[PDB]
Amino acid sequence: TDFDSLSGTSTTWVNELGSVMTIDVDRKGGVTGYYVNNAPGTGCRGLPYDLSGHAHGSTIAFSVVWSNGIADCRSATSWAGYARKTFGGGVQIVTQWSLAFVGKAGGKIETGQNVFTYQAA
Amino acid sequence: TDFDSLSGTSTTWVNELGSVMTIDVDRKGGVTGYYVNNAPGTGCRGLPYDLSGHAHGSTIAFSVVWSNGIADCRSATSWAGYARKTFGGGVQIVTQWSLAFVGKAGGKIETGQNVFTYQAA
Ligand SMILES: O=C(O)CCCC[C@@H]1SC[C@@H]2NC(=O)N[C@@H]21
Ligand SMILES: O=C(O)CCCC[C@@H]1SC[C@@H]2NC(=O)N[C@@H]21
Repeated sequence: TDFDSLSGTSTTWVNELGSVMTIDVDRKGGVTGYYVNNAPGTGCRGLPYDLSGHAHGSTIAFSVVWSNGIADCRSATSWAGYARKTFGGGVQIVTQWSLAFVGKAGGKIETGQNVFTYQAA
Repeated sequence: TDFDSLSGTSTTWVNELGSVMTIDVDRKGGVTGYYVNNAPGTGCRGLPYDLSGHAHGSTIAFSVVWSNGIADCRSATSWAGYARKTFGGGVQIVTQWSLAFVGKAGGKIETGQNVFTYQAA
């Protein structure tokens, strides 16, 4: 049951920093939906943000720009990951992210691991 | 130092590996176009692959699924990066990338840096 199995479904996922995204995969592989950041010590929290990417086979890549006309953290994030089933029936998306912002001293780029865990209705 | 200044413009970018991308940035700051991989020791080379993400201000994040109806590397790369003016009034995109794939051993993710330089026609 790897990514093809989400052709035309909403699915919600949640990471270890509390951030929650709901992604809409279409038959052609295209990902869209909203990302809600709750990672401590960060901006643009508790508000949904347009994400967009593309899943195929066992891999998904997706991107959030942290601007939505409500709060603008002047920065963008992209995740790349692989779907992985968990002991008991569950599934995760293990990912690496990169985060580009620009401040006073010019541009910076943080990177980290993010493991998203399927949540059911 | 602004992707906002790239609206309804198609623009070509190369990086230190010689990979090339043409990106189209709509009025809404949304991003589309082709990526051509040229990285030695990788798959899926010299063929265009769709890319998509969003640009706002001096930050962009975009994503490529490495399947295009020609060659399937069964992997997905996502970049996030800022715009950085160069001497001579040039513009470059500094970027951090994550490439996720399923190999014999299961599920790996590699990361790394990539600088893309604007090439006018
Ligand atoms: O600081 C900002 O510019 C706002 C966005 C912060 C989001 C980062 S993306 C990496 C990490 N994982 C999350 O879910 N949130 C933080
Ligand atoms: O290896 C694969 O499965 C497909 C090719 C990946 C190309 C990578 S993406 C990261 C780096 N940046 C490039 O311009 N090319 C390589």
